[PDB]
Amino acid sequence: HMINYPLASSTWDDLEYKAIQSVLDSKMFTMGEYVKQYETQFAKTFGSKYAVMVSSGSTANLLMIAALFFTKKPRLKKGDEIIVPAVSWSTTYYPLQQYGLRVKFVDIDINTLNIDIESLKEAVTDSTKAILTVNLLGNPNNFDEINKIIGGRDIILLEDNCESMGATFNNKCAGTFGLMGTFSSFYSHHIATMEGGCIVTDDEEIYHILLCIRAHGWTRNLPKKNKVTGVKSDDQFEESFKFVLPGYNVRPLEMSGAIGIEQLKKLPRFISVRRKNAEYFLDKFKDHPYLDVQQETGESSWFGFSFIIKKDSGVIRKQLVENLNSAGIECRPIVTGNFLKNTDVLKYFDYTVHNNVDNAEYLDKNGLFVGNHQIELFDEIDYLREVLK
Amino acid sequence: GHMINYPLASSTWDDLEYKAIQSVLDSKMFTMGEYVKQYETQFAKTFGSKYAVMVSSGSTANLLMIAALFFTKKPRLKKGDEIIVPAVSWSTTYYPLQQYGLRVKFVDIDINTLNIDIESLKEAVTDSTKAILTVNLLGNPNNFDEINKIIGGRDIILLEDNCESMGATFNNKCAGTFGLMGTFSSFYSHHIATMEGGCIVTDDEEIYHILLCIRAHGWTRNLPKKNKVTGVKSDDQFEESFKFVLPGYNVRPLEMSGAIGIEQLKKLPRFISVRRKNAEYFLDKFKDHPYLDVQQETGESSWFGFSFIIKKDSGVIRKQLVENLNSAGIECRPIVTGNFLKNTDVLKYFDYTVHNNVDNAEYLDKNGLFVGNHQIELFDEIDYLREVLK
Ligand SMILES: Cc1ncc(COP(=O)(O)O)c(C(O)O)c1O
Ligand SMILES: Cc1ncc(COP(=O)(O)O)c(C(O)O)c1O
Ligand SMILES: [Mg+2]
Repeated sequence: HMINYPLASSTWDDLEYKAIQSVLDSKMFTMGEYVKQYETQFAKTFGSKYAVMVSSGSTANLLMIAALFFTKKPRLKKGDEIIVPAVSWSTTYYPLQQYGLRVKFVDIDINTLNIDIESLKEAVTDSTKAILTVNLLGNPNNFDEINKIIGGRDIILLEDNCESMGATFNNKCAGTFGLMGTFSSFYSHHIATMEGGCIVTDDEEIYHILLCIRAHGWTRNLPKKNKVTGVKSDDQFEESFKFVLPGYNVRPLEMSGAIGIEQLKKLPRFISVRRKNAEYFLDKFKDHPYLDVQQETGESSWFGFSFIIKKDSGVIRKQLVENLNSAGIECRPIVTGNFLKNTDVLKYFDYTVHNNVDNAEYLDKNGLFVGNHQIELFDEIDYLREVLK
Repeated sequence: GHMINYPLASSTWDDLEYKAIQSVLDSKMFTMGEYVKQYETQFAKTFGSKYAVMVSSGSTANLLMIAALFFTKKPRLKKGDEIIVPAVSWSTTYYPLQQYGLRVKFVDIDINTLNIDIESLKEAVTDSTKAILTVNLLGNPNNFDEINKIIGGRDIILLEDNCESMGATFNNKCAGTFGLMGTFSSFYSHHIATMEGGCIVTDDEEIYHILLCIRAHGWTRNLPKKNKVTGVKSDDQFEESFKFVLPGYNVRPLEMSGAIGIEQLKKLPRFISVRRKNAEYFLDKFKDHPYLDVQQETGESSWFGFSFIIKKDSGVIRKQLVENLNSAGIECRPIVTGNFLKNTDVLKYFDYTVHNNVDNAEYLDKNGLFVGNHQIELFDEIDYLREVLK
């Protein structure tokens, strides 16, 4: 089928192409100046003390988890219990498996698409070591409630903010609530640097650990006085060749950093347009006869538009999809649907399901999603509405 | 702004690579795609392997190489399994082993070749040994014929970290193709450079498909309809496109890297030729050095760079040589990381053992150094080097 209303689009203009050119002219392609400047603007934009740019949102999630094992007083141990929602991207879960964590799956709230608060209440026990929240499709989690659950205990809160860059809750930026928050700059995300991801944090030790684990486990990117090795020697013959933590090579490219700088400047505008489209969309689908929309928490950055076929509406997903496609509208499942359906990969995990994941299953069979862009889509929205009659 | 008479590194690019970048820009398709696929094809063809998988770095190539072994239908490796490694290599040759819960057995190197000591290897191999991860150091291949005699038909997996020896050959066979898998790096200043980049080669189809899956989200999108991981892919796109079967990563390379890579491979043969011609000259000048030993060549090395080990009982202090090189405008480095076993802090995380001792690695650690080799003639530079190292 020929597609006229696509999920994705370009966020770039001449500015980004000019930024690539500068990099080319510099003849310095390895992670450097631009990446650093990008990191600095990144932390500033979102209201976090530190930011570390990585190769992808997936590698951001990887470093996020790994980091916890390397604190002077390790924050995590093999076998520790971590709670996650049943709907998210695959790379939200893999690192948990890769680090030998015990995973506890919690159902989602069918209206918000986020972790079900009532379920979470019950799922958290004395054994819960961390909670890994995911801000789905631009919609932030209700952190106030989440915080009420933790009730001051020593439970780490983490956020995969790969789909909700720019969302806010209580006037605070999503991604900044947790000990760490991850973002993604892959093609067609709120911003795009070809490939790219970021980790934000306010913790200095964690920040130093990240700088180390991102590139070979060395000390080259650490300050003379750092929280990992304390004080770096002055003998570079020695110093430059020391390895202290079991890391990776997940450095981003300088180009991505330079592009990111341009993208960040435009973010306020992107969020604005996306939010205006959302408004229009909600108005148009307000009392839809057989489709429910996502219920907003705080100020969502509306990554895209989800629809859930109403219970006993007798509407069949398959037809809708055909219908949309035939109409030139691109569509997809809501992320990966119920992650628990992936039995082959789950064989590798040490996990458990809290209660049931009835909502996740429902969504899995009755949900779908269409794109939202940083471009006015009023016409596309009128048409979509027309098609979904 | 360096004021350097003899640099460790240099750029390998010309107008061709720049043109290649322009071409991707124009296409507006930045995510791994056609260029990466062409590159992989050319890559496999160039070294004589059936398959090639481009990754974000040589470090992630290594990672996936180890990871793939846990995912074969009949797992090739399991937690606690013993893997042998030489004591001198890059840090990322080691980490994946740790990350996968393997038991690491460090073996000393040969002080002449700088590769794993064959005699010690003989003694190091037991019935518990499940795999041997060889490293072709500084362009120099391992003697696979001897290694092959050591495995002696037992069921031990041979692997290769070929991140420094792209283009080396042994008995008419390309380094990186000897083991079940071989890794390469296209990072700045390697034989070829694509900003950042890595590759895995293999002749095993099942492994190839496992690699395609774990490189990108553990999904099925990059797998053939009929493949070794899932057998046969559904036609239902809303369904098949969002299915995750293996615990992987996102280590894809950028489409730009593949485009640049295509140009570099063309030049590769010339690069190797120039490096070998520099080496022939270097060797002639240093073969009889009074206090420095050079790398003993095995097969046809690709001479990544030039190593030096101070002769025993020479009365020459490394620190002095370095100082001398530096004032002379000659960049020098330790040999790779030197003795990896000296990194006690990081070792704490490992489940390892040392076979016998690492006396050679310790010697090299304290008495070795390296200067660069490039794809440009260095006659004058070598002459100067010899003058400085009087
Ligand atoms: C929730 C989530 N986490 C991680 C993810 C990955 O980021 P990268 O695509 O940049 O690896 C993604 C992305 O959208 O696929 C995601 O949605
Ligand atoms: C032996 C070895 N393995 C892996 C390595 C890493 O490749 P990347 O730097 O592309 O991650 C390297 C590289 O030279 O640092 C290396 O030497
Ligand atoms: Mg000359």
